[PDB]
Amino acid sequence: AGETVITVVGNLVDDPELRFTPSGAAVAKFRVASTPRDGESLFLTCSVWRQAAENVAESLQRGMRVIVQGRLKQRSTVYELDVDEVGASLRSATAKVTKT
Amino acid sequence: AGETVITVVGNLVDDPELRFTPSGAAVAKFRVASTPRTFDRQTNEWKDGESLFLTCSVWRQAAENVAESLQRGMRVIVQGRLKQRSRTVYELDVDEVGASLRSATAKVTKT
Amino acid sequence: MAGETVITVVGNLVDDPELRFTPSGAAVAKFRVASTPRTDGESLFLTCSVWRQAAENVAESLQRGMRVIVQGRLKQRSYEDREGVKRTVYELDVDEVGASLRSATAKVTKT
Amino acid sequence: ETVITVVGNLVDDPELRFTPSGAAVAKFRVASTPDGESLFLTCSVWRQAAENVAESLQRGMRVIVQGRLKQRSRTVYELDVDEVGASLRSATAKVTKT
Repeated sequence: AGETVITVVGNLVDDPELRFTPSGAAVAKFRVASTPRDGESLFLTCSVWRQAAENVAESLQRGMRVIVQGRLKQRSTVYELDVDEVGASLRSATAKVTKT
Repeated sequence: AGETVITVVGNLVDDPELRFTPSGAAVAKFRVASTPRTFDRQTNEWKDGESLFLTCSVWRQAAENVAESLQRGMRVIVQGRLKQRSRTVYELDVDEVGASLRSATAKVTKT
Repeated sequence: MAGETVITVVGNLVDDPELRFTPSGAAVAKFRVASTPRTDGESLFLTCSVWRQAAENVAESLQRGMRVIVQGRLKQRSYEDREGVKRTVYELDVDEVGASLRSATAKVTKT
Repeated sequence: ETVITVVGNLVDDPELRFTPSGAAVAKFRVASTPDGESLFLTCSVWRQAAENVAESLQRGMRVIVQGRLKQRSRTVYELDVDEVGASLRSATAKVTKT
């Protein structure tokens, strides 16, 4: 790959923003705050694609705890996470899950 | 501390089984099947490889939240410590488990 | 190319790497890694295989007892053998292997 | 809290310094190229490894590093290294203990 795959756990800093590509593919962006314990927080901008993007826009909001795995990138400088998988954390919440 | 931390993504093979220790700490166990896939260029199709199975255990509040939220067949993402134990075999000591939103939505409720 | 379980393991070689070749003549080196948590705890043992140039570099550079860091893909193979014995092996398909500098130095020569 | 693995080449020779207590600490910058844009991370390793690094590694060399991803100050992302290895992808190594 040359890709840097990582996992991050934290809380959304903001509600997800849903956009679309020219082909009509959904893309949702949101910032995650990961806090080591409180030490200084790691903030990462995440983007989620396709169906997951819509499930995220609908299901998630500021303050919710997530676990995300994706590919770490740097843009020209901001560091970003291209998310491959996103889950609503069950650490301190329950979920009623509905298959799309 | 020299622990081997890994992230696994897949479907629950069975309903989580919830038990308690003598001190009263909740513990939920369940098996995750993670299926790799490769694109077959000649047939123009994604073909599935052999599934990776791991027995997971989650502790305390998370354990009860799992017993309440997850069922057989649901997709999850888990991060935790890879262990093998007594013959030896593998097990994941879960530090964090999430219900995947890849192809589902969720109503989330704190605590 | 999808749904793979990528992991990093750190530990010592249990044995000298075993160098073999595929029918096409590609090198492949197998070695088992022993990862021991300090929390000494029970060690995690994982069979690794590395390919091509790295495999040769490994056979040449590493031996039993040396400390490595490896990143690769965790796979499961389950089968019934010619004698009716049902078995399963887990294996780390290595993408990157490094000689650890935690308690060693190294003279590094590019191939 | 956020442990990651990164693979790449040293942008520069490692810089060895010491703290008031005499603890060694080595800093180097890794470039990880997916060619697309490169991910650049400043790495620091402590103690014996810091010294082994200063003696073993130089700019251009390929490494694999595992450690804790941190952010500071605008801001920059740093890797607090728990483990660093000289990659054998396109190199051989003569390895010596301690």
